[PDB]
Amino acid sequence: MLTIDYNSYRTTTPYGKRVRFLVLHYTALDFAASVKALTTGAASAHYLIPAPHDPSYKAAGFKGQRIFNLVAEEDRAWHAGVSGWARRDNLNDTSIGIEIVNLARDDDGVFTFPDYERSQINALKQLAKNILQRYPDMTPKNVVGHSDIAVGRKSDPGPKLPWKELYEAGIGAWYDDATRDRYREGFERDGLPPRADLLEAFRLYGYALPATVDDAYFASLLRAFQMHFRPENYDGALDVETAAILYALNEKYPA
Amino acid sequence: MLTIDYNSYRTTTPYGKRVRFLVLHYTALDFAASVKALTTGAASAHYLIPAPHDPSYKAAGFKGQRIFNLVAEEDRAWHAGVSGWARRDNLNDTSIGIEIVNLARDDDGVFTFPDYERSQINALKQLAKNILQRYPDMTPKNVVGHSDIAVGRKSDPGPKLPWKELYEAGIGAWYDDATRDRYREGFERDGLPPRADLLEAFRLYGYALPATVDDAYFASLLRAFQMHFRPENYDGALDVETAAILYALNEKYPA
Amino acid sequence: MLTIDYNSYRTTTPYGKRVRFLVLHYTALDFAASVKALTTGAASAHYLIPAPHDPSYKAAGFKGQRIFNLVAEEDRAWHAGVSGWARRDNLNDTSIGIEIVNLARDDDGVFTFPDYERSQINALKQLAKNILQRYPDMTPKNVVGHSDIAVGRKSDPGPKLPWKELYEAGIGAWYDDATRDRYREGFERDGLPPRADLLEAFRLYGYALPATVDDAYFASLLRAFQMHFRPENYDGALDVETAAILYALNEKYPA
Amino acid sequence: MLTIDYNSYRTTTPYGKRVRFLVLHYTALDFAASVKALTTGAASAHYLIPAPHDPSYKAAGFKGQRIFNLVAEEDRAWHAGVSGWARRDNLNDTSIGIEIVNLARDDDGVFTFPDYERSQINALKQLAKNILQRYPDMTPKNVVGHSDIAVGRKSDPGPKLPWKELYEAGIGAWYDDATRDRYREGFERDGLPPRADLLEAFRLYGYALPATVDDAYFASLLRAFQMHFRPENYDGALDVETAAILYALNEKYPA
Amino acid sequence: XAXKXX
Amino acid sequence: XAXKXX
Amino acid sequence: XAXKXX
Amino acid sequence: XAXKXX
Repeated sequence: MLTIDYNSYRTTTPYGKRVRFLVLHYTALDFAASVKALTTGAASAHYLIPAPHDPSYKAAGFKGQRIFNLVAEEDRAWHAGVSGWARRDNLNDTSIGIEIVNLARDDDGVFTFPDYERSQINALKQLAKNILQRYPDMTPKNVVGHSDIAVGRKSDPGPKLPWKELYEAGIGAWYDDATRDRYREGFERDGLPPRADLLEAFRLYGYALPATVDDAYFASLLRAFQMHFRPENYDGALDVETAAILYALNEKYPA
Repeated sequence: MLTIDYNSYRTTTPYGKRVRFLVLHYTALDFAASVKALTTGAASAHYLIPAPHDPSYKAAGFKGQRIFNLVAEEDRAWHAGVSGWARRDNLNDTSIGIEIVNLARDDDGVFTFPDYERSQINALKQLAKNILQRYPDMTPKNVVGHSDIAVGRKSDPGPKLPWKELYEAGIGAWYDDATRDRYREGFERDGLPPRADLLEAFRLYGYALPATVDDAYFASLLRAFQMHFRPENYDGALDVETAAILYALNEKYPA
Repeated sequence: MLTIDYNSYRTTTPYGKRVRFLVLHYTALDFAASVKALTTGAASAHYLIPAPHDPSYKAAGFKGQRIFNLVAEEDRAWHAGVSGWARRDNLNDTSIGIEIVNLARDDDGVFTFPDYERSQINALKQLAKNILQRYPDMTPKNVVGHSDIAVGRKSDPGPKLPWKELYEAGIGAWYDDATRDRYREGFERDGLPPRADLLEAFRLYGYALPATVDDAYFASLLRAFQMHFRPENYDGALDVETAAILYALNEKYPA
Repeated sequence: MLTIDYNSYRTTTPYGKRVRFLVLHYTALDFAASVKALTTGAASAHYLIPAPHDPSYKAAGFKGQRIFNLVAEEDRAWHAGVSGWARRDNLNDTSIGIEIVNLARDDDGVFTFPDYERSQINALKQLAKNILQRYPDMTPKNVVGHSDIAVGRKSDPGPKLPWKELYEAGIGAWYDDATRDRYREGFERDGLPPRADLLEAFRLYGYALPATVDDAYFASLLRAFQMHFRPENYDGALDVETAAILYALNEKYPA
Repeated sequence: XAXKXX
Repeated sequence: XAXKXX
Repeated sequence: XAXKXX
Repeated sequence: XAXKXX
């Protein structure tokens, strides 16, 4: 019987890391429920970020902030679900998933979005920063919300997710203010693109879209895009600033 | 601080490994040319199985049969390019690729496939057992050829690959001779199924098909399929032998 | 902030795998107790091999043979303890540990050693064979019993461990019968070495020894060595066959 | 079959990672010579931090500051050779090694250590945070230099390494200025402790000492220690400044 | 949250 | 063979 | 069985 | 640096 030769030849240039995405989620469950589910239920994530002011967290023997690793990074966690981004579509295969405990109340039929604790946001920063350093093909647009990859289906991590702050720490994509203002006035003067051209621009950014786009769907798209990039209003209504941000984003990250 | 807790909870039920496919190739080039490629060129493979009698392998200093790991399995090789199988679509992300040295000819319009060495196969056999035992979602239909995943675009590993032999060593999918026979007889008696009924049946096995299949495609489909499961004749024409096997396969290995 | 370059330069020749040992243990506990302990208690192993005829195994929802992975292979399981072999001494750092459920009754003050189930031994074979193929510096003498690395302290996996059978499947070291017979008659004629030279021979094989060797200790050494290599008598008494096997072993594996 | 169950049970409490040390080196050679070495020669390192102004780095095509991974962390580099620290003894098995390019001179009998670049340090800083956050048993005394683990045999990373600077970035061990001062004063007042009392205190910090320490050794000990914790003067002679720190250290970071 | 098998 | 992806 | 920390 | 082991 043979053994493998790991020393004669190593591929240098033509290889890659499997993981190229980083999905962000919230639990909607307190720590105890949260931890049990992602451990035995029907979903998991690689990393779990708890809220320190959570009676179930303290009850567990915890007090300060932690970062839990549940599923190895090399392994595949069941977080993303049926999803799409760049030109990929089973994002579970190909992403690390971070989950943060946050008591986002359910759709019957209106959403409640609690703030994140300051400690949690700091954790997230250092964790994402650590991940981003070791996965080269994981580029600014490839850090995404679940709402971004499962449009219509999911609403996490919600509009209380400080995306812009993260960017300033080197995490994820954000637009230059000047560029937004240019697209703002260009559309204020020339009018918005028709829905068709807009979609292409959305798909160009990273959104996995259908062929047939419903009014309802377009609205969910706008809404999902808003929560990430213009959180101060996530109507799903197409307005000038929202398009401007999108177009400003495409200009900045031509990919 | 802050450091990651790898110990307080581990996911058990709801997770997996990233890799669920094994893909076989022929190099089509001697040792020297193939190693130089896969280490530094525009493609790679996790594993390389040399032919012990190829003069450039001897002239490199090796005597016996080896197995070279070029890219570790946690990493992603560029071995499969644009592909598709069992509803996934970019198989470098989700597979391990194995490459064997073998001088096929391709660019005449007319193909020639030389036989593999016995030592090459024993290596290929024990290497593939080793991997399958470590990736639970690598079910038998998931040991596939480059031809099967990139139909009409590639011809490796070729019709000289002893697929049934591997099947007997617990590697990959193959029919019961009795179940094929029952389909064989029934197909002669009642005729073949509609075209739409057969394309659907190819899908179920794993073949990634467009919405509409022209007759050019159908050929490539039938042909690439026959190189694997009916090597004796891969003209690429609809057949009873052929259909009887496709059905015997996806009866034995259904959803 | 930077990212790492994994593509410009890869070390080929001067590197290694961390793991170079494979320790074999028994549980002394039925499946249920066994699994709970190595999962939450104060010890663990990488792999767990159950006995299928164990009411606690069936009670768990199992019937046929399995191989459980508890601790990743890249991670460090707490199995070996305070130990020594080759010229290393915290073998936990540097080995994979396999644990097999076996009801070895305790020392108050006499040992009871149950047979292993035929199914278990087969598992072990295929598992060890898989490991040995991926860790090049893990050579025949580096597959060991806990009794071999923690001499005096531990008695697992016991003399019902079919070491010779394993060897014939390519696992671990064993002596040629002819060589044993030569050392048998050479000592029958020239007399055994003095205890001092014997020790050197033991240390030469792999045994981490003290400076000061007690009568009691030498006995434990003999006993531990016996259980692995002459299971038909593990007195701890120095006899000709035992030395002959040792010396026959050193001759075969000059390392 | 038989395939490994990676899902039924995972160890939680009783396990760890193999790696628990980080080791720093200087290359002592330009880029070209150092990369050629560590990839193909008789030693390697997991990570390589180039000097952006070394002409052979420019002449290779790189402009800015990089970090090269040569050996993945799951694998074992040959960076530390025969060594010892905190009761372990062969630190390639249990460490990640980092190598920085820096032209020290050694073979005159008389040593010269050039300063590192600022970009080299920021890399070294963020690379070492990244690692420490992922290996829980890499406590602060476990970020060490090659000098500290192979005393009297090696001089890297040298006295130009900004150890305290890293300490402020949460990398490695360093004293409170107040706790040193309390020892400083007490040592002047009451005299220094016995020789045997000081060797013991060096052990407690982690230094791997023989049973008997000659005065040659003691020098190498004191000197290699001072290159790390009292860079300003590493003549290698017993001192009050010196002792006061050794005690301040192992008061702050005891068992 | 949520939400894929094996 | 061949032949990156995406 | 047995039996080391962290 | 330097400098295998064992």
